[PDB]
Amino acid sequence: SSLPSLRDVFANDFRIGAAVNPVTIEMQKQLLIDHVNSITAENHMKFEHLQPEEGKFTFQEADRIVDFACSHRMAVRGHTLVWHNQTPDWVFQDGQGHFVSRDVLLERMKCHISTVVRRYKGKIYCWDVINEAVADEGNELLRPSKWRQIIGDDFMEQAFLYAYEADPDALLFYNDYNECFPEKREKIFALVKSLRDKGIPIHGIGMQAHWSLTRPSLDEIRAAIERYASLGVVLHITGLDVSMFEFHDRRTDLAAPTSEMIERQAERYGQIFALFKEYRDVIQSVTFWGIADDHTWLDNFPVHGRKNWPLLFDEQHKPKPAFWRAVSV
Ligand SMILES: O[C@@H]1[C@@H](O)[C@H](O[C@@H]2CO[C@@H](O[C@@H]3CO[C@@H](O[C@@H]4CO[C@@H](O[C@@H]5CO[C@@H](O[C@@H]6CO[C@H](F)[C@H](O)[C@H]6O)[C@H](O)[C@H]5O)[C@H](O)[C@H]4O)[C@H](O)[C@H]3O)[C@H](O)[C@H]2O)OC[C@H]1O
Repeated sequence: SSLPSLRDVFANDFRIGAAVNPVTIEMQKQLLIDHVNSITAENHMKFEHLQPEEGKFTFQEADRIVDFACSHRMAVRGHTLVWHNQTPDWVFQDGQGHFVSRDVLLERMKCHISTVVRRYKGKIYCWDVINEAVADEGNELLRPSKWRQIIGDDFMEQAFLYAYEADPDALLFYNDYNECFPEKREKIFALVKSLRDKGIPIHGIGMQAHWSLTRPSLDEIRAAIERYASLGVVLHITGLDVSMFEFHDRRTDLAAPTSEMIERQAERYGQIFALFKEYRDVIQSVTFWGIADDHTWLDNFPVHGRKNWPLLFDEQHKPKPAFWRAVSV
């Protein structure tokens, strides 16, 4: 009540978002209403939750998310159309269980993108069209995937063009994680630059920002922002969280964060939002992958069955020390 509202604090800088589903919308309703002006579906706008079988569209959960957002004047980011994960097997198969033609996968991709994007036209202002296509390791530019396998390397071009035709007023994003590690950063840059150079309607890069207390460094975040902004795209931070564990830290028996963890996280969040505010001219939206520590996918990834404390509010929805540093930049 005397607490500052995130969206108001950053009114002149960027929207503040949260990834939700119908359960967490209920469980965290007041936090969302008090703090965010933007909503993303954590799972219920992915392919498997929209077209689980060919011709069977299940919009019910996505609809509730959108209805919530509209009834509280929140923008909506659509997530996500084309991705190597959470896409049912039928998409790539024929009756015989073999892989489909390039042309058949294109028709399925187009049908899906047109049905989904047209339904929410005028309520969803941007879409993560392509998710995580760039390789996370090695020196190949692109990760392997059945989309890429079957269609070829121009599947991303096609997807953006399909999405643009379905709603040409939407901002279309390439979305990815580890976006600030230099070698991956240069792949993302090179990929997006190539698409823009062919006139493909890609308007933005989504920086997932699934970050740790240490990685990436502030200098790596700054360099990535400037590298991407130089392409003329808009930047969204799309899944911000700050894990208490580094990647190598697979501990399962921490029942609570240490006070050192909590303190360093507050500092880390303060520094990060200072950096975001500095680049307010190119960052238009900052979405957390959740909103309070009672729900986070980091509880079970990358270690199943533990607990993480990655967000600005604790499990009782009370502001953490990271909250105070974040709003005071
Ligand atoms: O049934 C369960 C589901 O309910 C649940 O579904 C959902 C899964 O998706 C979640 O939303 C996702 C989360 O964010 C994005 O996907 C993530 C992106 O982060 C990746 O993790 C990175 C892996 O790589 C690490 O880097 C190391 C560096 O060291 C080496 F060089 C290695 O080469 C690298 O591996 C990074 O540190 C990690 O962050 C994940 O692989 C990827 O999945 C999506 O945009 C977004 O949709 C939902 O929240 C969650 O509910 O989970 C699945 C199922 O069990």
